[PDB]
Amino acid sequence: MFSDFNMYEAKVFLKAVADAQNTFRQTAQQENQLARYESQSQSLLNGSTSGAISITG
Amino acid sequence: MLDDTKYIQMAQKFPRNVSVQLNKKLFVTRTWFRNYYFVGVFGIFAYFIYNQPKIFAPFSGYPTTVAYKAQPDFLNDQVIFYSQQRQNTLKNF
Ligand SMILES: CCCCCCCCCCCCCCCCCC(=O)OC[C@H](COP(=O)(O)OCCN)OC(=O)CCCCCCCCCCCCCCCCC
Repeated sequence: MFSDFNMYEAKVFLKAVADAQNTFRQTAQQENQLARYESQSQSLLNGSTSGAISITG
Repeated sequence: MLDDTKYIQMAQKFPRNVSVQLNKKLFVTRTWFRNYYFVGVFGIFAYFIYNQPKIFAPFSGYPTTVAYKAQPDFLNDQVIFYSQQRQNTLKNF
């Protein structure tokens, strides 16, 4: 259809676009994962201190 | 027609109690020469045929692979891993 040169141009550009979308995903996931870990740790601390649960072993 | 008279006679009339003892050492020597020329000569060809496809076509021999994802564990300085089974497939042609 198109010369091989244009096909490889398209391949490179598509690789870059996929990498950009992965960059968006990585940024959002890292931020929310840090927030999640903080929230879960705080929840476990509050639970143990409040006497709601006992965490042993 | 070939004049097979004497061979026909030999076939018809052969002794049925004559046997010869065989020197075990010489029999073993010849057989182990045969083994030497099988393992060390034809073995090369056989191993090439058996293995070369496994070198130039490796993806068909390992069907399933594993992938990992990791998360930190700050309060314990650990790393938590989640595994996943995948079909081992080509990638980045
Ligand atoms: C996990 C557990 C595994 C266990 C594995 C166990 C393996 C056991 C193997 C036993 C091998 C016994 C070999 C015995 C050879 C005897 C030879 C013999 O009787 O003839 C002697 C003859 C002497 O030669 P000549 O020049 O006439 O000199 C006169 C000397 N009086 O000699 C000759 O003329 C030359 C003789 C050549 C002998 C060639 C031997 C080739 C052996 C190939 C073995 C391949 C095994 C592959 C295993 C794969 C495993 C993944």
